[PDB]
Amino acid sequence: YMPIVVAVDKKSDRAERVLRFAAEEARLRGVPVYVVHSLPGGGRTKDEDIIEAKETLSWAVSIIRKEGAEGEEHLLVRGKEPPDDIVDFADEVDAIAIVIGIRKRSPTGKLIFGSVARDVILKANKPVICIK
Amino acid sequence: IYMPIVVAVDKKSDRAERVLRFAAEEARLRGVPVYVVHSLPGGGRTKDEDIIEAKETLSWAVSIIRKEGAEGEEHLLVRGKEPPDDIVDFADEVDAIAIVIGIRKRSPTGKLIFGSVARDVILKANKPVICIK
Ligand SMILES: [Cl-]
Ligand SMILES: [Cl-]
Ligand SMILES: [Cl-]
Ligand SMILES: [Cl-]
Ligand SMILES: [Cl-]
Ligand SMILES: [Cl-]
Repeated sequence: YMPIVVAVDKKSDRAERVLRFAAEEARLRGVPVYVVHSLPGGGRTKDEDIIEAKETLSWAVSIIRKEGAEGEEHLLVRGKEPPDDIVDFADEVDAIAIVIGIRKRSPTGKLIFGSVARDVILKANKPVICIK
Repeated sequence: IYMPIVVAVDKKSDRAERVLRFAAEEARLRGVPVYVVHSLPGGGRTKDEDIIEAKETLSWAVSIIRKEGAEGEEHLLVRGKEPPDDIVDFADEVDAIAIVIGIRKRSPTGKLIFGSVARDVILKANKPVICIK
């Protein structure tokens, strides 16, 4: 099956909304959700970083299942930056779509993407679903 | 009674077709109609042929939606707004499930770009935005 890939940074109200939408897509299409979080994996990647990531993924998959979809955790430590990691993973598993959270920001004489969201949306070779 | 799928289309194009096909599939799965939108400002700068082309694009787009087995409606927006604000406000007004929009992906010089309308729709929207290449 071609999964829904959902990228989560941390546990947050936004992440929950992202996961709920991803679960709905998966339920409708009859495919599992692969929940991903990316770390580089060098000397800079600390114990607590990995702890938090594992907790986030465990929580995320529980949300997917509660919303009536099948979910799997995929921690990625592949020596890549997160956007490239997410995009490459999505291609590797032949994802139907990537689901990501975006910060809802009002304009301040300028209106900008976070570097991670920007690069996921633009570099992906799959549909990208952006949730606030 | 229903929360529609909103699809923003610029012109008749291969990209627009892919956008519409994805939107139709979302609509078929959810059992909701597709509202196809195109935005113009509507002052003296907006010429008659601009409006004609936009109406033709919407008519074409709805035919694609129906061919893909979904219910579609045309919604031309001439409301004195910039396209991104217009699309985002429309989606809120109709309580859309999601906005589906096309992304330009590459510039003539191979730069990774959204396209100015899609970029601002993605950032400004309150609704989920589905980005199709
Ligand atoms: Cl998030
Ligand atoms: Cl279901
Ligand atoms: Cl388009
Ligand atoms: Cl129809
Ligand atoms: Cl851009
Ligand atoms: Cl553009």
